[PDB]
Amino acid sequence: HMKSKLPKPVQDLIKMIFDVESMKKAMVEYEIDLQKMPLGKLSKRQIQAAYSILSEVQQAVSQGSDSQILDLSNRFYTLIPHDFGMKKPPLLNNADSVQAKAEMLDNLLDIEVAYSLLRGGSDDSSKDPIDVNYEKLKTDIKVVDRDSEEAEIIRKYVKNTHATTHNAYDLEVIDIFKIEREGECQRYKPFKQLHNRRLLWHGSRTTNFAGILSQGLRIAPPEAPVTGYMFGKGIYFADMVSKSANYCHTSQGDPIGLILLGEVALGNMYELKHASHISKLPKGKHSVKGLGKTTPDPSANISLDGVDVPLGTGISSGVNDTSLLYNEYIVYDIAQVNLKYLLKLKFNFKT
Ligand SMILES: CCCN1CCN(C(=O)c2cc(Cn3c(=O)[nH]c(=O)c4ccccc43)ccc2F)CC1=O
Repeated sequence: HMKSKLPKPVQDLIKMIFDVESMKKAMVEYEIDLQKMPLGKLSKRQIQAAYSILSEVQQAVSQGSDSQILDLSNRFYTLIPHDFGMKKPPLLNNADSVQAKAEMLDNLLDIEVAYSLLRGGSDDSSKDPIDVNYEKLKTDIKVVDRDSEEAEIIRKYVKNTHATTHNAYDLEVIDIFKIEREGECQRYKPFKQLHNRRLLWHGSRTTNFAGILSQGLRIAPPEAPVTGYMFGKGIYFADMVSKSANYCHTSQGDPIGLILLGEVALGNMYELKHASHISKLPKGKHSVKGLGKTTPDPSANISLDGVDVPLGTGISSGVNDTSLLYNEYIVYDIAQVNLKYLLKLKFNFKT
């Protein structure tokens, strides 16, 4: 084939995110039986139906029996086959079970998008599959120059906001990409001048990124159990890089991760200390801020293309009896996010 003119960093990004074996590896990490639910038999209606049963399990837990729970639990495993041999699988009888399974289904949604791009489309041997898969993302991806100002600011954001409690690893930035999802700037127009626009982190596993770049960061569907998400069903960001980087789920056996920086239109924040599984914001609010005990030093906020970058070292916020060690930001309308960068990260595990 004609060999692809894309920058090498862009080619390795495309290799990573469309890797079929990585998708499978993620699935067996969630204890899915690939013999019964292979990557190709995954579909949206199966994932949604599973979400609903998980909403049934949520209902039965909120009103307290291991007798009547058993039936709902089994119905879940019926829709998403798990790898337990001749079994009796573990009972899904608590809030932790619901959170953990909702998170798995979130990932399956993104994996199904990635695989549907791969199996949709055309076959032409004379094109480099790298170029072919790139086009499927409908996302302009450029390499940001190491010596630019934007690169310096980004590396400082990474350098300054790694929490002491996440010190089992550190981060080097391998590549910085500037990204522009088709139509996202247009979608963002209503919020582009809103106050309190902040450049924030969103980490995810590499097997979700094809989904993210083609479909954007998204709201979990109606069927998903609201109780599975600490501040309900929205799009979550952090101001501490390590808090987001934990969601990459890197390890000693695959240490390269991907993390986003999005411009988030937060406006009037509904400030919370503890879990609130809301399905709408109070009138007049545009976002939830989950209040951390620690925050980037607000005096070291810097501006990048008119957007605040909270890149100060972590200090005490002053908030007292909070569930959150660090800040968290949630929006509930997809149009409040404009994705700006994508970093490839090297994780040095010190353990
Ligand atoms: C439903 C499609 C896939 N999906 C999964 C849900 N989602 C989220 O942003 C989300 C993400 C998380 C977990 N999470 C996360 O995965 N990455 C983060 O950087 C993060 C930062 C602060 C708090 C949570 C974070 C929890 C609940 C969520 F709703 C956006 C999203 O598009």
